[PDB]
Amino acid sequence: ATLYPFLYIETRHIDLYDWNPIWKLISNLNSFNFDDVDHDELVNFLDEKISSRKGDYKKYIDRVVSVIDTKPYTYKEKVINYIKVAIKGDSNKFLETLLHLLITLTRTEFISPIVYIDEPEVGLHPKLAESFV
Amino acid sequence: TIESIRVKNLLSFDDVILRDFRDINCIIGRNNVGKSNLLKVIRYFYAKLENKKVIPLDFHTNYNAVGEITFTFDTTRIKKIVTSRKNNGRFHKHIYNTLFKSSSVKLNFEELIARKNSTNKSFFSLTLTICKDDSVMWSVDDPKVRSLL
Amino acid sequence: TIESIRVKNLLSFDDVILRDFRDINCIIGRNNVGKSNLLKVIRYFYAKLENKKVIPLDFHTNYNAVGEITFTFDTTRIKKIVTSRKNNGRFHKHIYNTLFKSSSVKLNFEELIARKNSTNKSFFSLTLTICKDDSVMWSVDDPKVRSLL
Amino acid sequence: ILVDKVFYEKILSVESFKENIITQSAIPKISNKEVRLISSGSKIFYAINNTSPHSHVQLRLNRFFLSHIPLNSAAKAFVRGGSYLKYLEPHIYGSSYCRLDISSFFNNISFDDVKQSLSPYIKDEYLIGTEQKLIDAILNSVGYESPIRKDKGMIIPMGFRTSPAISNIVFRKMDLLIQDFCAKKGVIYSRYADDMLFSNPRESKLLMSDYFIDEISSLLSIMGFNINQSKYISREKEISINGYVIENKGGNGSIGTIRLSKSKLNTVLKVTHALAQNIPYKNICNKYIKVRLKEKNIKYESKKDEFEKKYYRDQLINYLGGYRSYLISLVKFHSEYKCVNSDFIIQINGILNDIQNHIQKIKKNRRL
DNA sequence: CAAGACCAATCTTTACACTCTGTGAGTATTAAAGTTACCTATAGCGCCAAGTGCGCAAAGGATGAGCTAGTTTTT
Repeated sequence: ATLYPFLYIETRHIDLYDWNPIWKLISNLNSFNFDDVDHDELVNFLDEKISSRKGDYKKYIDRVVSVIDTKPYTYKEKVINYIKVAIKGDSNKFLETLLHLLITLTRTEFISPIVYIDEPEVGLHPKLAESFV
Repeated sequence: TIESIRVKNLLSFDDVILRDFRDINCIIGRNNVGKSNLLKVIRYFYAKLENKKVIPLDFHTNYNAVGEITFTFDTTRIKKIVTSRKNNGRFHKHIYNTLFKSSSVKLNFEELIARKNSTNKSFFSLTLTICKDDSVMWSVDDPKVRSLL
Repeated sequence: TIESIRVKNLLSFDDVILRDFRDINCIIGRNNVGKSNLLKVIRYFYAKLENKKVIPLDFHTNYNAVGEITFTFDTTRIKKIVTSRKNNGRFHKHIYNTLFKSSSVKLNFEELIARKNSTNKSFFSLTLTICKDDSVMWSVDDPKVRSLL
Repeated sequence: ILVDKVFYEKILSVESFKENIITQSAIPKISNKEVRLISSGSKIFYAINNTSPHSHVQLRLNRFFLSHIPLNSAAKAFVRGGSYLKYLEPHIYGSSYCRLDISSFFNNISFDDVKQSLSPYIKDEYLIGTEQKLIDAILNSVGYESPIRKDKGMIIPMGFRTSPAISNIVFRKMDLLIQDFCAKKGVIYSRYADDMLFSNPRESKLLMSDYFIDEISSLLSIMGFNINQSKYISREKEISINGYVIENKGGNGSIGTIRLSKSKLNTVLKVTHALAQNIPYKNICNKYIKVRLKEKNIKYESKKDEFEKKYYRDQLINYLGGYRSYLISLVKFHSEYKCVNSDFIIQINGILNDIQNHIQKIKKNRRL
């Protein structure tokens, strides 16, 4: 299952405000170990970057955590947060981005997914479908 | 049976007029936003006809102060039905009093006969105006006419 | 920092005034429609403060022509913060331009010295008026003041 | 659009004032030795020389600068796509008609109003050193110090190329105010140059009351404009404006009609009758039309009795073609909007056929 | 004769300062990053140098040719 993932995309009833398939595809197709990043070191770096007094962002984060106490982040959530903080921004366009990202990322890895797309031409001009292909 | 639809300074319209409608009118194009805007304009007009509280549409430019929607109805068959001497009913007389009463009492005895009873087509025009302060005005100040239409 | 809320001729209100708010306020009663109407009034006022297109509220009776929503904010702490010879910032000097001033420039040198007492409270009032034609009027014609509030 | 120093350096002033920029010299104003003083009745027209640095700058400003500033849709004069027919069209739905005029429209335009209107579209910077600004340099090419009107200072004169666009830009604010006022009353308003037309579709006497005139005067007093009390017309169910007749018998959901009076077409009918009665072309072109070939305009004698005849033939055929173009413009307007009487359509179709036949006969006679 | 009613956009947001890290009573008090950021374009005709011009409007041969110009509105 982890070597040959299966991805299903529905084009008619698609939620453009959800990017979960993109995040899953990015997380699965990575060649980095995100566990080597020290949380304390990154927090210290951010605190030194934004401070009118040494040790102010750390206090704010600690006060927030003391009342937002919930389950710890999983590995996938951590890598998603790192990707989001690294990138600069968050029907046909969504599918094109999915296909292009799948082709680009699956070039230096031995994971070969399988993708099923249902009715890619829903609500599209014929020239738009030709341009997509 | 609408004949003319005119939109001025609303959404993505500056001055757009649609006429010469047929039975199987078909709409194609690349700009889907225009089709959506036309549908929204029609739905807004028909919601304001039935006295429903809806959000007024936006303006194409802010250097004007009005937005007008004009509808023309071909009231020819109904006039022939009502004005006939054979039909004596409550609904026919009410329709005559609502639609064809005001426009017919201002004519002499020459234009009514042999000038509007042979082949003429009767039209009814209704205009809806949206102001800058989100105010809605009608060209005809009678809810009964709007309800009947 | 908000004291008075007044509603005249809207929904199920003839003339209702709420004041003397505490840290914790509990609302009880069997008339849930009144609570829902109060929530709707507050949400409508705060949506109009942020320049959002929303449906105007209905009138309690049609023998009037206006519907008023009045809000009063306590600005003592902000006045003390801004008008001190200690804070020289872009945001400090903008609140005095928008929220304050135009009320101290009209005062002489004897009212200002008497308005600096430690037992003085400063109030700001906003009024929203709804007309019969679904028009919206404000007592203060300045979007910057509304955005800051 | 935002004009900066480079835009005036390259686009607005490419070669006319390039000498005065490198030398660090102020841009001169238009002197009294470069403008004519044409007179027509009680009207004075200022004509600039066709070979002058300011004329090219004015043309470039008209084409590249004074063509992108937004206007108001109530203004249908001196704008692409506007016409007198579009100025009369919206009022077919009304039952009461009112007409107003502005006295001395171009002479009462304040120069500071023009400067304030054009300021947001021009960058605030010094074009030449620290003596002249870009806005002042641009504005010195549109004004003129009238010797006969020294009391009023310097104004934008009629007859220049950039005057209509400036007038529309200045009067956009007043058009917005008047349109906002008329919207609440349910009155359709249109403006052509300095003429205002108001139409009421409901059955009321608002347009015949002094309250409307007082309100319009109060609105126009902000910018210093006045109405002309000798050209005030207010009628019901029928109005005539320079031969254009707009009629609407009244009633809910009633659509009016637009036609032309018989006096409007009198000259062309007379010309057609004279041509059908075999009247000499000299008399036709001198009496009915106001075209005359003066002997001073003749340059070289060469041959005598061959250029006058062809000149008169060309003038007659040009007049007929222009009037045919006007009539078919009316026909196209009808096809677009369908607000023209059917009998008038039949009459103009017959007139067009007669005019075309006369043109063909003239061409055949000239060929023979 | 005077008169309330004096446009939209001008790029967009967002936000405490200090020594004290929690609190502030000016006679008249925004501003600096970020992200963009817009397009204007040509007239008689032909020729040779090919657009930055020159010549000519008799051909043609470098200054006799010859030489018109629509309607309506504002005004």
